[PDB]
Amino acid sequence: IDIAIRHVLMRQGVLGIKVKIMKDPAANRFGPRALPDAVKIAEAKDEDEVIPAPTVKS
Amino acid sequence: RKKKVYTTPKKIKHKHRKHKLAVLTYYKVDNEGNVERLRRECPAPTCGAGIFMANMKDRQYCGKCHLTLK
RNA sequence: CGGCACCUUACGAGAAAUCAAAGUCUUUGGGUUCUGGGGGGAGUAUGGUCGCAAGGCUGAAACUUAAAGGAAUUGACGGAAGGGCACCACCAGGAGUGGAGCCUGCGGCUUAAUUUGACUCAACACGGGGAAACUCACCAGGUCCAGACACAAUAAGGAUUGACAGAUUGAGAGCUCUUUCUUGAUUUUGUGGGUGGUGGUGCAUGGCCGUUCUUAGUUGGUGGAGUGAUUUGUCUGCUUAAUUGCGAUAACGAACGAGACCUUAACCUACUAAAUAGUGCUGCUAGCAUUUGCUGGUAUAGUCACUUCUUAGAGGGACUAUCGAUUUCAAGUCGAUGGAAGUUUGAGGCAAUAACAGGUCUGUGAUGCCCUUAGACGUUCUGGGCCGCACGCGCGCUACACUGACGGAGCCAGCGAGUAUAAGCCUUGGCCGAGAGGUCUGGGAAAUCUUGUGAAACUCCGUCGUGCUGGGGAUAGAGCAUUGUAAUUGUUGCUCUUCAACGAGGAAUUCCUAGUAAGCGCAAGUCAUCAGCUUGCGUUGAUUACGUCCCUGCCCUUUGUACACACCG
Ligand SMILES: [Zn+2]
Repeated sequence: IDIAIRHVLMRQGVLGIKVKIMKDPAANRFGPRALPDAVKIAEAKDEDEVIPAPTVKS
Repeated sequence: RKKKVYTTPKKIKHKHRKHKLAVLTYYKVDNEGNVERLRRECPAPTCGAGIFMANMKDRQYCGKCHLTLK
């Protein structure tokens, strides 16, 4: 989060503004690249076929 | 929060006293002659010739460098 | 068969609540009687009629008004119910405060001003607000323009500024008055235009902070309900610090907040190194017994080794782990074992949706409007004030004695701060002074030196012996120093003296569950001087719960509403 507060001069008084903008965590290159609770699960490598008992000699 | 009320009368600033051709008084011109320099211009090393003392009572002063004689 | 009704559903109706009739009504017609045409005025006036009367029945208009009203929804509120959580609630306790003096603040009073903001929690050692000068906004005095810029006025035959002697003034302010000197187009007058204000307006505002509330709450996507605003999700029950999970389920899966996350504390003989840290060896040396032992100093060349302890960087380590129970066997909880740690591992930082007439224009060259703006409410400088005292209240410190006072002896922490041509920092070590303080050197711009900050409680040894005692240090005098231009209304300390109440605190009420409460000291801050105050740190170190909704507060649900500017209605 980066913020910038400015008071734009009006003839009637003070108008204060706040702008709060977030770079995407995936777009970060310096600090963390995600949220602390962001848990990313890898996919299963299973569902292969195993044959009883051969021997492979290269 | 209080209306400032005065007692002492209004004081007025000094106005520089004006004269007509004060330059004339410092010199006397003599026919077929030269300058008089009657006001005893300051001989101090600071200010040279041409600008004079002030023939006050019992003193002679020039404003540019502060000193009085006799 | 007749009845009084009841329950479910809504084919159907209805604005909906709801309705087996309020259905068979724009697909408008079974028969018939009565009544209404926005709210008032008004069921009033008048007439008639009945009545003993009270009154009944029939029954207007003038004028007035843009609404009144029905049903339901969300919120708000309730001197309504039901639950839940909480040492800013209680249980059981501990420590208190409230009783005396004193520092400080508030109001009050006085005042020349005793500036002022704030008044339940969320005002009152709060504005870091511990005010000699300055701060200061106040009071009695005096200067400066530091009024830019475009004009009109004046001006070289000088627009005007600085000023020696005296007078005056607090002033050695040429501020001014007599004094006539002095520079010269910068500049003197009026206007426009401004400029500046601790001036008013925080009920015109921003920003920040506090409160709701650090409670746990908030919202949308698709689906269901409803004509709709909306509702469900977002809930009977258990559990958790917790809308956090289990569980139940017209909802399913998500997002914010919580939790996660970050900083700090505890572990590391396992790595990475450390002469600004230490140790052990080795030299060189000193003491005592002479056993070859025990204790110091020294070695920025002993040109030694190491990181256990000291420091920090890379990591690992805890995830309620294993086991008994209890429970829906689920979320969890309780007892043990191991472990450095089994209370969210400890403490904090951050911290949702909208908001409050909560507080501040007395922090800003942050501002809108009103006032002033040259005899300035700007500024500066002088002297005074915030301290002023018949009074009520609050945060606290000394204490009320013996677990104690002193007087000796023991002698152990941790967080931190620091300068050069300044305008003076920390200041050692030595030398004087009873002390406070004074003098001469050095080191440190910094794990080096100040500083091991050798702190106090505490430990031991004696004096005192329940006495307002030697427990306590108020009131008051004298002298000695430091700070600062300036200490008088005593800055502050020291020496002597003065020896006050206070002999445990009514009604009330505050904080708190483990290195915690309570004692005990030290540092940083505001600071030229001043800390009974905060912010931190460390020493010693407990009693009792580990439960509940009895008080209080808040949250949630149900409920009621004629409120929505929302009961201060
Ligand atoms: Zn001269």
